[PDB]
Amino acid sequence: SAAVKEFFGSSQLSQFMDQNNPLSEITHKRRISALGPGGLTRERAGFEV
Amino acid sequence: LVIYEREAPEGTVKDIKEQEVYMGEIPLMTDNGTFVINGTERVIVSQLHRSPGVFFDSDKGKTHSSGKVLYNARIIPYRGSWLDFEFDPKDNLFVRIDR
DNA sequence: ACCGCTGCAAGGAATAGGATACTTGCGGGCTATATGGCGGCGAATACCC
RNA sequence: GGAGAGGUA
DNA sequence: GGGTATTCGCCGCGTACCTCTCCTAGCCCGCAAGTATCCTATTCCTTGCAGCGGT
Repeated sequence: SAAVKEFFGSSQLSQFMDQNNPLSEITHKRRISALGPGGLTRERAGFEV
Repeated sequence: LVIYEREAPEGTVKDIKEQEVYMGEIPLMTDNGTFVINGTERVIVSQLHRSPGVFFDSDKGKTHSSGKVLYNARIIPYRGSWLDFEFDPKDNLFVRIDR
């Protein structure tokens, strides 16, 4: 329970859903992030990426 | 749970017992595609991470100041310890494990 | 002035009913193993004289 | 008070 | 020893503001609640001893 709940509730890829439109929801559910566990850090990523 | 018999050869059953053990609570997904965690429905975005396999990468001559490239080959598993092979400027061959 | 009698307790078979020892899940109270960043630079070895 | 995420110039 | 090359490890990477969420893990011991059990009565029967009229 801890191992799943901690991921779902507080991770870098389970984020609060801005909901001030239909469009915001649709375009937020299709997002394709590159950060998170196993990805590349925000502030030390080169330019070629 | 299954219990063998010690004196009997490997493979035998003295008695076997089972029951329906509870474990965990997996959140479910609403119809739209948004989970509800604590009255604060959230969404999980997809990730774009580099795939497991093998990559023969190289550095574009940014070491040794000699203009000599240095090819390297990495094996990236899905879960475990990585593996790297590299070429020293002296044309050696060096393994490297988990950096 | 002796005795067999009646009668009055002590221990067996059938039902209802509370007390009370026993069992259990908790709630708060406490203690104690990573792998996508370069660049500069200076110190610390390596090296082959 | 500290972390994580998103946003504006 | 000594001049030199190569490697290792430390230091550094913009300002101001707004919104949201979440903040240690595990054992343990008292303790409330709920229960199965044990002792408590009633009705029938057949004994064993002490009074007791009677002569």
